[PDB]
Amino acid sequence: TFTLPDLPYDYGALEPAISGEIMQIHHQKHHQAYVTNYNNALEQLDQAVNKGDASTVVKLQSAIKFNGGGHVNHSIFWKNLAPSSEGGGEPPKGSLGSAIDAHFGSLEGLVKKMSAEGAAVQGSGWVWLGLDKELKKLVVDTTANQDPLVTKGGSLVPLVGIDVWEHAYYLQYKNVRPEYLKNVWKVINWKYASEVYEKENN
Amino acid sequence: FMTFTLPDLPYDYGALEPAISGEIMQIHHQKHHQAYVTNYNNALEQLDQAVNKGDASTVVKLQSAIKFNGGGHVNHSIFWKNLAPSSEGGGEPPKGSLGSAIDAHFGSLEGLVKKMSAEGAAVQGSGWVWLGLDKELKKLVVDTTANQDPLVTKGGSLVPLVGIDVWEHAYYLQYKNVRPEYLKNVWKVINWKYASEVYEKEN
Amino acid sequence: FMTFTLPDLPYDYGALEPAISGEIMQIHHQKHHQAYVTNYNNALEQLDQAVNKGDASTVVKLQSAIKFNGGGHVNHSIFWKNLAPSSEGGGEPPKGSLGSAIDAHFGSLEGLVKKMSAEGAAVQGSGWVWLGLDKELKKLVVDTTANQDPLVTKGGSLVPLVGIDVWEHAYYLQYKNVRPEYLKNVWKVINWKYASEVYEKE
Amino acid sequence: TFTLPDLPYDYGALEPAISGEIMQIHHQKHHQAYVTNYNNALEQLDQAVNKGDASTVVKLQSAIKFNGGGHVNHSIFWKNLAPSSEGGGEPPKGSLGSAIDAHFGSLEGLVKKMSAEGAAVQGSGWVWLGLDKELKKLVVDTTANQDPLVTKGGSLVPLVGIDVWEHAYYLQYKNVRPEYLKNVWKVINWKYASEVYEKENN
Ligand SMILES: [Mn+2]
Ligand SMILES: [Mn+2]
Ligand SMILES: [Mn+2]
Ligand SMILES: [Mn+2]
Repeated sequence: TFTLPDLPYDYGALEPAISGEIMQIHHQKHHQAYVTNYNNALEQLDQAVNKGDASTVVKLQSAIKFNGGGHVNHSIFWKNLAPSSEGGGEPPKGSLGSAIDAHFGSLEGLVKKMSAEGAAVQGSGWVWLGLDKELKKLVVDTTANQDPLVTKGGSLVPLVGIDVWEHAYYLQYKNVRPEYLKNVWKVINWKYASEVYEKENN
Repeated sequence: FMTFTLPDLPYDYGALEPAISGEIMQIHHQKHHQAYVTNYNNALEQLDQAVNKGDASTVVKLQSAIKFNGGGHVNHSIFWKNLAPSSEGGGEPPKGSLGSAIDAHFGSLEGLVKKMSAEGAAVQGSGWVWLGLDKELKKLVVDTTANQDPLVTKGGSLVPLVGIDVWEHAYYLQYKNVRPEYLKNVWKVINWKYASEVYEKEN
Repeated sequence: FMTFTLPDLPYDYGALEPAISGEIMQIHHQKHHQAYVTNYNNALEQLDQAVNKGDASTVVKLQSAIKFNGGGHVNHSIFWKNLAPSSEGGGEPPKGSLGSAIDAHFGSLEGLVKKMSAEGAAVQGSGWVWLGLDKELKKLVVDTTANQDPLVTKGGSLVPLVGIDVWEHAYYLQYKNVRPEYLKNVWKVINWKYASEVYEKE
Repeated sequence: TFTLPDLPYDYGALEPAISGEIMQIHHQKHHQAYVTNYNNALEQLDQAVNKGDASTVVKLQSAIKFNGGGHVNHSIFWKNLAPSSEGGGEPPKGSLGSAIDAHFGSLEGLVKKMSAEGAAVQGSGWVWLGLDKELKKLVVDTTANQDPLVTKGGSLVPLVGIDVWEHAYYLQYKNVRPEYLKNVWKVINWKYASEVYEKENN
């Protein structure tokens, strides 16, 4: 079974970019539920898999992907954020900084691309910076709902995720998702992104 | 072609309280629906252009924006009409043929309510739960759609009778993460008179 | 966990002629269904490993292959059983309660046949058309699924009674592009006896 | 309205890679149907758009995308194929050849990648070599059913498509889609791809 991980900073530490009220609900309620529902779906899967019940194994895939994906994505999300005073918003250095310049022209090129993609997500979803381990390239992509980046390709590793579910910004920014996407860059932990990039693992 | 406009609500913004806050009604109408309306108009202008120029690729590329914003407009226009203040019939059970049909298909009104609540609660991400009429069989269905897909994308002979918006902007300011509490209270302001009338004429 | 095997057909490869050629039954069974079974078994081995190692990302990455090959196995196992040679009851109308429910829900057996045929003809790409039982409401439904998604992915309380495969490999060698002709003839060998039993037993 | 385009070679000219029988049905029946139904859907679309019928405009989106996409994808397909004796299968020269080496290591790299993606398509679809006009990069991607590559990104332009619908190989290769995908490369028209790349239009 899985447990809700602690945040590496206080709930209020990403303000003003993200309010403490959102961080608290987002962590303790939304992420907590994915964890608990993933644990439950896993218990059922284990039974079905052991019993040779193919139909129930397939039936369980919706719940497994959604809550397991939910757990994966938010565990990553919390780690690719950091307070402005602790490195949040500081541009990536080294190879990732370079690779980003090579693939997107500049950090602002990437920020614009990911901001555009995030604003255009229909309904609930995520925008990602990823590393394609196969082709050795950085990619930008979105996933729907709680689908994790690896569902877009087995060789992809997420470096940065930005949650564009309404629960990620609505208490603070209401309908204005572009303002949320404008500000979130202030607390993006590019150090985290760099380490994942350097190791090719989260 | 025709441009579309934001329809007026049939009641004041605060009229659905306490079930749905006036703050939610106002933003939902003036910001979310309006954006679907305006982005639908813009998509139509490009579509009209692409169709006239014989640009098949752009016609098809535009289907995403057309379905999302056209869908958004359809769905919210219905949503506003299938809500009503409690003092004007909101939350009063359906009478006549729809009431009969509901008892026939779902056992009872509460059976239907249980079903739609369960379905709405289980919607992953953004979407809608619907009570619909299949015009072919003259039968009732409950179904969900993702994002702003309207019920007609699940079958061309379907007519939506009642929609419940389960996008987070439909409830988050008031109920936060607790969608089931929203789904518990939304039934107080469901306009079953609208659903009955739609059922009766089948559109 | 359990391994799965290709089930035997309840009749000879050629027994469904003229509606479905033996060449199709053979390749469809020995090659297509067999691949789903084997790829389902391989995905389960990786799933079991991932689940045991606490690897959420791999469990979720594997859901595509699990649903596709697991669904493929489920769907084809049902499909073989809801066909029968005309001389063994294939094409004979449902009796008992199902016949009644069909009359109640669709007007007549032909109302139903027209509906499933229209739905099958209209399937974009690969998929299935179903007569299903909603166990909660004790009601009949007609629905389609894409690729190898089983009916149970449309609602956990659904039980498939009759499936018609409208993947091109179910008909192409015999009917080529004319899927409606396939859908005209397949009704000669629909095993409504299986459907009744399932209906009666849920 | 649209009309069925002539092929740039005889039905049998792509043998042995693709049989003349497939080419003939694929062109005259499958593509013809997409053209005719697109024409019908556009007429209905035109009425609904003129009448201000939002609900019907959206209902027609499924038919517009499938049949419109079908016309687009197959119109391209015919042009990015050519007889081996007339330039089919000759590696791309000039900028596209360079770009392929830059992005995929080698033409064989690209071929392996696209073949792998094609084999893994679940149900009906396409594998594409595309040009991202925004990022100025080559990409490989798949689409489902008749979705054209532009539904994956508004700035994408397809250079090469390979149809992996079963009707594209089944009469000849039956279930062995990997053998179809192995041979199709002998008749890929890389000169067409180059022209598109050089001008950024089909
Ligand atoms: Mn979230
Ligand atoms: Mn809404
Ligand atoms: Mn099959
Ligand atoms: Mn084709």
